[PDB]
Amino acid sequence: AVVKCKPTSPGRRHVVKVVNPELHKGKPFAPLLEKNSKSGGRNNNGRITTRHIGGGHKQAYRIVDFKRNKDGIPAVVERLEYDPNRSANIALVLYKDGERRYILAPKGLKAGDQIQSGVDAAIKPGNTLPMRNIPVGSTVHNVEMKPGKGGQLARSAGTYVQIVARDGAYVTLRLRSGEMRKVEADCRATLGEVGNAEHMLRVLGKAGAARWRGVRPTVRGTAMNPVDHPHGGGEGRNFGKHPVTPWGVQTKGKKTRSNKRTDKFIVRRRS
Amino acid sequence: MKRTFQPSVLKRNRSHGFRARMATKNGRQVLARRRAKGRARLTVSK
RNA sequence: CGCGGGGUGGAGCAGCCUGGUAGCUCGUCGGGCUCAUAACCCGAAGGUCGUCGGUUCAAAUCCGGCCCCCGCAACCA
RNA sequence: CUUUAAUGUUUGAUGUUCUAACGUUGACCCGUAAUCCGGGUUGCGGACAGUGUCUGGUGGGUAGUUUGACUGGGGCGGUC
RNA sequence: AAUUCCUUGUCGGGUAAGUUCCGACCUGCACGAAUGGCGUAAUGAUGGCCAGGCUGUCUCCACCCGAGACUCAGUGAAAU
RNA sequence: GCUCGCCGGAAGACCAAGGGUUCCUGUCCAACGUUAAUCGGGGCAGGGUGAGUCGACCCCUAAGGCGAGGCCGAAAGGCGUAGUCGAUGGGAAACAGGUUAAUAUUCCUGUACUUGGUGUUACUGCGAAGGGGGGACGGAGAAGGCUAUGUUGGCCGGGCGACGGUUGUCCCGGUUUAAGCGUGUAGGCUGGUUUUCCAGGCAAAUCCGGAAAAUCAAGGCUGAGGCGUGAUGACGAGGCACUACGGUGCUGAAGCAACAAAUGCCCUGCUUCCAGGAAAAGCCUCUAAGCAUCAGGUAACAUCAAAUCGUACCCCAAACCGACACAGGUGGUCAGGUAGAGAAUACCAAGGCGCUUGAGAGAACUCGGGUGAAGGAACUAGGCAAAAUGGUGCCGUAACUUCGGGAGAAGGCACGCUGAUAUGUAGGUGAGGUCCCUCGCGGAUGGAGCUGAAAUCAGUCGAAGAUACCAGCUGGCUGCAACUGUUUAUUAAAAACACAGCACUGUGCAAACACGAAAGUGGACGUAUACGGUGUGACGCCUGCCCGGUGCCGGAAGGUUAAU
RNA sequence: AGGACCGAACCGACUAAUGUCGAAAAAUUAGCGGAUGACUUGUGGCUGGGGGUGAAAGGCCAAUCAAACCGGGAGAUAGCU
Repeated sequence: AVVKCKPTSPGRRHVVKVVNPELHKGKPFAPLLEKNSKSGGRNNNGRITTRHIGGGHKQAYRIVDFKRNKDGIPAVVERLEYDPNRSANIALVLYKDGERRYILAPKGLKAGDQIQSGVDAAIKPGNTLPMRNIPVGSTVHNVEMKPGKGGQLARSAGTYVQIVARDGAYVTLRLRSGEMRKVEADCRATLGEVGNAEHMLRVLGKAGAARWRGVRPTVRGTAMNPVDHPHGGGEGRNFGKHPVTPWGVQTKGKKTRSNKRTDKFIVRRRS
Repeated sequence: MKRTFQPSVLKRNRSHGFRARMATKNGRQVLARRRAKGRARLTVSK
């Protein structure tokens, strides 16, 4: 559920918080937490490789079982949790044998529902199985690319891809962006769609609202001087130039896709 | 004012110390030239 | 003050670059169609080519002075 | 000479298929308490990708330079 | 007009007197719809204008209390 | 030495940083000190720094660094695994009094505690670079329980006092006590125990987790302060007595109660919200490979060890950084009385200073200020500077509006003291007595004493009652920009930048993109509701026409076309 | 609850005066803004010269920046004084 705050202060009059009482109001499962010392956009050499990144709040790391290697084992969704690193929710899942594992929380899920994985699992959101055992046209997420890699596709909030067809060996998918990518039948997927769809409706409102999130202020190119950026200069914000990146590469329309090693995979490109 | 010298002997020896100088090739040339000029107190030490 | 362009039937614009030959539309006049006007159709007329002079077989055109109009410039202390 | 027809022969440009080159920032195991790396299995791609040499194009992202003189100060105008 | 060169344009308000201000007339040298246009409560160590209060800013300065300036003793520079 | 003055959330007392004997004593005055100097942070000679419990060294790690092999690279070298360093972090243990010219939680007196080694006696299975728990953690707010400490009263001792009163409801001084142990409270957390089974925790497991029965209802854990003990010990105002007149030696009464109350502690709590808040070791414990008349572990006693180094002084400044004995800068802890909301401010306590040039004169003029007849912005680029409003409670408050605000709008009223309501009220706190009990730090009842606002009325004093320091100018119209925020350190703090929001576009992840000759990384241990770039800059109303020019994208038949 | 209000510590530095061979190679005084946040701060590290960093001024990088400092090219060159 969302909430538009009453204008009790300047800056607060636009904020929108996405809330859900389903989330456990306490400390998470400690045994599956490891540290995460940030980088701020700095590489091995320490140079700032990517800008506007740094600061923010200290966040722990929640290990998510993407391999879904447990097979034919019943599991009760104990309690849904909040995760800093991602945009979606993560559910603490307890298995029958007594092994607790975190998994990405889909939509159709509550604290007390039954799920299972493997090639024999039924068709219910949360269940994972290879794509050659899933009916044509259904909804899935956390889709893998390589057999047994873990999962690359659709992991964000309110995200899902739709299997368009299945021509024997290849399994054709309609990606989230709108592709036509063939993925092998050995790759596992998670039925249903990822929850917390109102994430896109979230309005920060404050400048610091992005600060503690990790975002640092961006500096417009027209505001800078001709040395530090291809733009800038002139008396009164003149431009007279084709918009480019801080390194001369043309932006606002320019295909930078140069792979060719996997172009046999993509049938139809993005719109 | 806030002058440009806020002393801290540990930092003074981790960037200008003997073992810090010996840590590199060019650093070794530093200790070489100091001995070349015939300086008593080579680098900053005790 | 200088640079470039322009002035042509009643009006608005071509033709000048590469001199002997001036066009398009509207407008005007007269007739026809309607009971009448406009539109429509048909036919004709109308240009001292800003002004003076000159080079030349020949000047609207090429050059010089002058007049008027338009745009640009008229600056750094 | 032109139009054409079967065959032998000489290669080029494409389509498809295969595994041995090679890649593997897929799974497993060992060296090994080690997410590095290397070797061995196996799966997936595949003579592509990638690298080098030669080369066309693009390219102020980067580098080295020109950017005339006289001139009743220089600029404009004008001249040579 | 943060845009209007001509210009202190014209008209009405404010002042005894208004090149500024405010509200309009459009004759926009040369505003203009994300090099965003037009408005806007709150906010501003921001620009402009007016009124009240308040006072030495001022009309026109006057006195007084302290630290130097002056004198005596000791030390003792400087730019040129 | 006697007065005056000044700081007093510091100009005080202690530590880190950094200095390096600047600390103390004797002696000396040329040079240093902006003046003299028998003075001193200056010279010369000597003395002083005493640790199992403080800190560091040590154990264990973070950011990050180095890095056997290894990847890669003209060489140099770059990166990085195993490992190894690296606190500003976590991990064992001491406090009180006395003592020196100078150091003492270190020496001495008294009383304890911590971790290992060895040996003995009595029991018993122990045991990893492996597993699990613990360590272990965010911001803010409210409340409860206490303490440091302060005030008053009681008690004890001294005095009754150089101008009027002053044996009395008078005045001054003191009224201090820890670490540890025993007890385990107010408060906080969690339902225990026994049995069976298990694809679970790289193997195992009696340890944890999970899935089922059972029996009983509490057990256990954590935890400031208080009460005893520590302690008929010390300290203690004041006397008693020797003086090199600095101080030494001897002795020594009261030592309780009540109230107020922390930013300190319980709190490494509890609740709520969100941006969701280190690691590893010490420790506890279970087992593997093994070893078992062994070895080790648990418990008690005895004894030994606890090594090295710093320890002075300065520490918001004449000793650090600033060329100087420089009005600047410098992190952390303790932090009292009265008034007051307060760490503001005012005057003082403890303690420490009067800033290392003075003595007179009292001119212009200059700097810091005070007051000012009448007028009141006529000053001027402009109300720049001054002046002024200035506290609390109540009454009262518009256009406009995003319905929060505007707003403490504006503009006004009441404020001292005495007595009475009430020989100090509502309230807070709270002993004795009485009663009960699963008998203790318990619970009701009970109300002395202590302490203590504000309201109301009457009376009285001044010109003035928030009388001081301290302590808002307000209203109207409007340009620009939303707002807090950020920047030209050292002439520009804004109308500039950022901003949340919006839009276009690039990128299907060995991603786009960026640094790097490469490897490898950041992007991200994220993945299109994501990430990069660009443009504008809340929100409300919208955001129109043009593809010729330049660029980009899509489509390639034909012309042209490098190398070969 | 608040990038909330008033206001010390603390940080910042808008106005004026003094100062300008000053006490000081940007200070003081009297007034000022923020002051639970995009806050502030100690310690310890990390990024580097055609680079680093930058809520973007061509500011800052040991008082030096439209390309620092040290040494070497190099007694650079100079139709100039």
